[PDB]
Amino acid sequence: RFLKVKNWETDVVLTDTLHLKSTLETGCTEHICMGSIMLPTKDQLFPLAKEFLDQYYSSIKRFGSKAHMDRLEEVNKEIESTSTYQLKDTELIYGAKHAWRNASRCVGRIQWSKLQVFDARDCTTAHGMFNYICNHVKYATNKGNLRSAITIFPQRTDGKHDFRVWNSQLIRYAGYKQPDGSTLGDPANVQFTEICIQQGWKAPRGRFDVLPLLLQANGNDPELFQIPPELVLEVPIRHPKFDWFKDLGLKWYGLPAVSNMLLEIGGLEFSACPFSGWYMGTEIGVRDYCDNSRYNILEEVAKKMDLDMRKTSSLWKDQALVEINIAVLYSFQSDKVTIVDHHSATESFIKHMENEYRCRGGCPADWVWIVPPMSGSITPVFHQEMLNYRLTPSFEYQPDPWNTHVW
Amino acid sequence: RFLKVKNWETDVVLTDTLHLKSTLETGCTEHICMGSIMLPVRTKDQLFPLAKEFLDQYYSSIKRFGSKAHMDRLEEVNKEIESTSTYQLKDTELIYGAKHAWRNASRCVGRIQWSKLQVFDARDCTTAHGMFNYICNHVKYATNKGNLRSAITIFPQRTDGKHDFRVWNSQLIRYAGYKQPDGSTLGDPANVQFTEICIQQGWKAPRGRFDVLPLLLQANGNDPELFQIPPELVLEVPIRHPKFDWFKDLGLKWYGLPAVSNMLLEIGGLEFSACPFSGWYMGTEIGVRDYCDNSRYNILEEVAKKMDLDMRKTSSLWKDQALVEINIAVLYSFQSDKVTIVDHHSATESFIKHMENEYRCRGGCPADWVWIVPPMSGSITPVFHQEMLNYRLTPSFEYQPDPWNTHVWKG
Ligand code: HEM
Ligand code: HEM
Ligand SMILES: N#Cc1ccc(CCNCc2ccc3ccc(N)nc3c2)cc1
Ligand SMILES: N#Cc1ccc(CCNCc2ccc3ccc(N)nc3c2)cc1
Ligand SMILES: C[C@H](O)[C@H](O)[C@H]1CNc2nc(N)[nH]c(=O)c2N1
Ligand SMILES: C[C@H](O)[C@H](O)[C@H]1CNc2nc(N)[nH]c(=O)c2N1
Ligand SMILES: [Zn+2]
Repeated sequence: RFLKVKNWETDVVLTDTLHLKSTLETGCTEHICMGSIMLPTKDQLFPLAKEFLDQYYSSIKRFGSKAHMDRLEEVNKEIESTSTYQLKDTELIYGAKHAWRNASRCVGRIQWSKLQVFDARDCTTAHGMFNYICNHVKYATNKGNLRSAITIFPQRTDGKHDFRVWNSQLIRYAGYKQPDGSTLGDPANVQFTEICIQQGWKAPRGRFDVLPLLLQANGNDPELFQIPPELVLEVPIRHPKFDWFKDLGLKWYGLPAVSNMLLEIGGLEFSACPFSGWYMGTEIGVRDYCDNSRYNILEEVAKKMDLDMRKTSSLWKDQALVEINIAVLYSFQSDKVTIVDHHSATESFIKHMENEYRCRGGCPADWVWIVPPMSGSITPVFHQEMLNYRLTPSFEYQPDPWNTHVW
Repeated sequence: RFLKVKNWETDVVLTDTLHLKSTLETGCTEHICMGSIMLPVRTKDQLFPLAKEFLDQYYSSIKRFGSKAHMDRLEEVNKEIESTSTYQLKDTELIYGAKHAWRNASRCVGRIQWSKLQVFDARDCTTAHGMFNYICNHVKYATNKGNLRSAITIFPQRTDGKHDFRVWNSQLIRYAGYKQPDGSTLGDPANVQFTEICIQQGWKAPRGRFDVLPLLLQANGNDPELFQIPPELVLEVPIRHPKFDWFKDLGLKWYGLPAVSNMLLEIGGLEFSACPFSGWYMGTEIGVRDYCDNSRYNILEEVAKKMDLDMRKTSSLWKDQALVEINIAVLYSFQSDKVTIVDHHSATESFIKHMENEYRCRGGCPADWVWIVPPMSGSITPVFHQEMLNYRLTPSFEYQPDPWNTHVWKG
């Protein structure tokens, strides 16, 4: 019941007690581990509120205070009357930071306490949402000196008045299916790119077209908005040794801003809560650029390097993968946009784990997601045992709004 | 209860029914996943169901389930258990058992080969010298002058746990490690503890960077004895790089035959505590882990210097760059010397096919993603994108404590 985790490179052992706080379920059982599976009312509401307020008031050293009981009382009365309740600004901020803190798949969590929270609960319209989102983007981008941020739209009520951002990220490239049978642009976004077209977007049908925003307010139908291009910071990708690399025509955007997740705090659900930090290089260089069902550029790059692609054993894919990832880091650094390599990031996370075990009693971590998609065992996290479990407040996945939406 | 796994690169969806035949525990609960944890004297009471379960499986596989020979065998085993407190496996059952233990090894990427396994029955063995002889033969057969053949040699099963056969080496062939007075380590740091034991037992260490360890063999619960594998049986490969001529001067080599000797083989409730087995290497085992783990030979820096990479910033990915060339060199050297080896692309691609085949013919394939995914270039291999389900089937290979921690010394 008190669990130990070992780092096999350093022999450092940490003891986990935080997992006993855990509430939600993992998908695993005594008979079967599902560690690699991608996706495993008033009476309900009050204990959830209570649990949250308990940890909030504990966090500020007023556990068992009059203010605690008063707030508990006040929220309790409000649930009985209104069937929901509203978070104080302080509670909202604490909740959002802690959702990030609890995100077991996030390697960047050492930054968790430095998050700018934008309260957009006064928003009533998609135009309003757009304004809030442009402000988020400009603030977080900060001319390339990225600052982590979250914008929080009104909470779910009866689920027929949901605020949703239909985009998966605020900034993403379109995907079009060709008559050639192939795919131009980002294959991951073909379906959404269609829905933008079905709703009226004029696609430029290019390789790297910034998608328009599809914004849903108060359960109404979604609307299109173009992010001012001046607010979309992008980085042309060159290699510091290969002059021909610039001719590949690649670029990426500086701001990773996930917009389709569900934020849960004290039993309350925020279905529209776009957040942003900054990239780890492998996200673009390894996954975005080299995944087969994505931009899939390995072959072309390999050819330009004139590698022996006859046999897999030449490790040409591995060679190319490295150089591509060099270029990404080099380009972002050269243009002064915040980015972190997989070595620096995983090393930070180890320090963060140690901080969390020391100061909190543990840290939930999904090894399958924390270990980078390249050079796994030369990063310290590979050798680090981790315990995965679900703490609240949390970020959760939710269905895509088109499968749900009653038009 | 049906269970679906998804490949997110191909959208291929597979349905697992095999997990229903699972008994052993994962270490996981509904409240916690221990998927990345490295490591999460039996009574006749608990022994017969295990025998029956095994024999039921065996006789199904040969399509004689419920036959008179099936029934008689259960009867025979039953009586032999209640008379002698244990039972002996037929040769056929032993072979079936060994192959299925490999087939069930969720952490093994090489399982496409599971049905090709040369089983050596060493259950008539009684002494350490006898173990040495069996092991020498295993090494010669499996090596086959570079054309490696998978094999396992199986020594007598545990009885009262006081007469265990154990091979004290973690692998039949492995390099010594020597801790120096200055804190540095000469040779393989992973083997410092075992090296020290050998030396204590009388081994005269050459004290070099690549000294092949002696065998330390324990028969029938007696104190272990030292033997030297004939050098002419130990196939080694000098590591050079196809374009970098200085790479040879690093002085690296490795042995050809990966042969794990410290695991426990469970078949029908019986425990085989000495069952060394061997296949062939995936390149990354040597080029990534053995050479590049900070706690192993740790050659990244010296290699990086020789390539003249920017080693001042990690964001140059000098480590990633040097890792690739080293792994190229390992593969190149083995292929050049015609010693069997497989790259991580080939191996993982084969595993996917094996896994799909297992789902179709067997109803599932238990697999440990954390272990199956190679330690470099993870997502450019197809296994990264494959959801897997991990669970325990018997027969199986299990870990067991190191014998020096448990052994009762005779003197
Ligand atoms: C500031 C620098 C940050 C870095 C370097 C970073 C790094 C990462 C990386 C590499 C992943 C894996 C994502 C993937 O492979 O698709 C991830 C996941 C995640 N991150 Fe972070 N992150 C940062 C900031 C943030 C912030 C500000 C939040 C929220 C407030 C956050 C919440 C999450 C969540 C919930 C996941 C899980 C993603 C999922 O389940 O789909 N991260 N992070
Ligand atoms: C024929 C070529 C083979 C290849 C390429 C191969 C590949 C591998 C690799 C790369 C690992 C991971 C080991 C590590 O990283 O420490 C592994 C694990 C394992 N293999 Fe295979 N293998 C082969 C044959 C065999 C055979 C013949 C057996 C037994 C009859 C076997 C049983 C196992 C078991 C039980 C593990 C788990 C290791 C552990 O838990 O420590 N493999 N294999
Ligand atoms: N199909 C699919 C499919 C693929 C990936 C994911 C998870 C994507 N998470 C992206 C994500 C989330 C948060 C992040 C925070 C920071 C950062 N640099 N990248 C981040 C990236 C889900 C479904
Ligand atoms: N400390 C430690 C520690 C390090 C490694 C392991 C597991 C090692 N597994 C080695 C292993 C086992 C079976 C194999 C089969 C074939 C092959 N090529 N390599 C194989 C390699 C456990 C504890
Ligand atoms: C099948 C497997 O769960 C899937 O490919 C996971 C593996 N680990 C990952 N890790 C990160 N960081 N991001 C991912 O998308 C994935 N995908
Ligand atoms: C802590 C973690 O489970 C440990 O480093 C594992 C990770 N995956 C592995 N995978 C393989 N094949 N071999 C290993 O030794 C390990 N080590
Ligand atoms: Zn699990």
